[PDB]
Amino acid sequence: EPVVGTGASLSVELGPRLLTSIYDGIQRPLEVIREKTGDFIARGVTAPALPRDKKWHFIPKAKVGDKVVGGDIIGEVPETSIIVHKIMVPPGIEGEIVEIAEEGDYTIEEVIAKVKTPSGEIKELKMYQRWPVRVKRPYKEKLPPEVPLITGQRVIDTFFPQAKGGTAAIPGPFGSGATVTQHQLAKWSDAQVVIYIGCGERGNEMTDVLEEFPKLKDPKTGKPLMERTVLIANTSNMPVAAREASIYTGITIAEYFRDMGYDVALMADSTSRWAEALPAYLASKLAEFYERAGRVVTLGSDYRVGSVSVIGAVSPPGGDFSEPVVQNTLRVVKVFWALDADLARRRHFPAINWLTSYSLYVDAVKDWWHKNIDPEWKAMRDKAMALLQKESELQEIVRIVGPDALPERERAILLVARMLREDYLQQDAFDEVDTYCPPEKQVTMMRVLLNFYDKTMEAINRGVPLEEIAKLPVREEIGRMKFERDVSKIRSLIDKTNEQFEELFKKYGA
Repeated sequence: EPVVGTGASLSVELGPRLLTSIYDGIQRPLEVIREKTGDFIARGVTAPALPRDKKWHFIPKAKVGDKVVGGDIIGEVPETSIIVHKIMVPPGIEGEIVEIAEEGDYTIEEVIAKVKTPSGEIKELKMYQRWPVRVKRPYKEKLPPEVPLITGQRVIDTFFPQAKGGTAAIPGPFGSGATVTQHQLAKWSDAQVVIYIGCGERGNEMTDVLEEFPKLKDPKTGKPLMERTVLIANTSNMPVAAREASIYTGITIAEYFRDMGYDVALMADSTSRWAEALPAYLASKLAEFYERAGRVVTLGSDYRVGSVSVIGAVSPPGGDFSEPVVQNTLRVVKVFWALDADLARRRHFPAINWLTSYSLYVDAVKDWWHKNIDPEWKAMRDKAMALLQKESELQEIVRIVGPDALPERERAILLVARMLREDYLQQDAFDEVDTYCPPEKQVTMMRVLLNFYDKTMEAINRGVPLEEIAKLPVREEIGRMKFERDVSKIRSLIDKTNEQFEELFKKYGA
């Protein structure tokens, strides 16, 4: 069907079987064909988004007589072994449930409920709904950033945190082999659902994502990661129009999962100039995309919260990073994790530059850390950063005049900053233990390091040579603590540090 005014009604279907699916930017299944854009309209007569032949187990949640509003949960469909699909009343629909399907098996075109609206109108409800991708799904309230998206990656969670509902950028493309943060984020972030727009896809980078993603295991469950993932593919052969539409299709599907009460992570990939469809107005529209991120009290009769957190890849034409697409993206995002080729070459992993990255969410999430994890989280983070800033200043100077004239105190700062970089920032994504670092382990590791700092400065303030501190036996254990899964063992290193230093205080006197 046609449509008057701007918008040829570009829409997406939302309901069972979104998970495990692979689509183009216009929600047609894997390896499907061509459409074209404009300030107006677009075409398409090809393939269906959700299979109409699949039988789903529907469990009714509401009953005849219940009053309902848009967003209310009227049933449950176990969609994969990981995710229960929540069947919701579409937005704009409210009234009395006059008819609802018994528990059993149904295809998505079967009417599973009917609602009588205030005026008497009878509306038929199915397991899916449709929504225009260019219209933000509505919600009751957008909440201020408050709760961290816990990534389990120390540098991110500690120094450059993402809020649930927040917006982050990282240098792209995702399919890049020089780093693995992009993948760590997808599997470890405490979002239940991942919407992934593999869009830096060109050459073998397409078929890389095709044959490996059904094999990737969700480490939280042992089950396949695809079972909580919707994949959306932008290839170089695809119509530039479907590739422009791709992120709206993505974000709309994400919003749909947040509406159920899930936290969702939208990961957007990019090669150079991912668009050509539709002045500075472009910058203003990318802005509108990012503004659709958020944690919200959702529609429904029950108080209910879900979120979409956005992580966008940023890869500029020349890779100098003063190009428009990077200026525009970095203007609206609240977090930037600066992947740094020089860090990577030195095999400092993850290769996140801790001087040029930033998060504007630190104060927003500090209270959740303080109340749930550690009362000193923010103070500790600021202290370790101050150490890292100092380190950088000292290295600059030492590049000019050399290290021979350094006082013990400055060498001590370099010693402890080095321990910070090696024992805390660096993290081993390939290790069965250090691949994820629980909040509780992060703070305890930090306490160990900062206590080591306090004791180093105190000890040199008492004329203990630094050389004696650099070789304190506990240092080796502090270096290995990221590999320890038992946090109480890590914690014990504080007392162990204290007494070793005591043996040092006695071996020197006064």
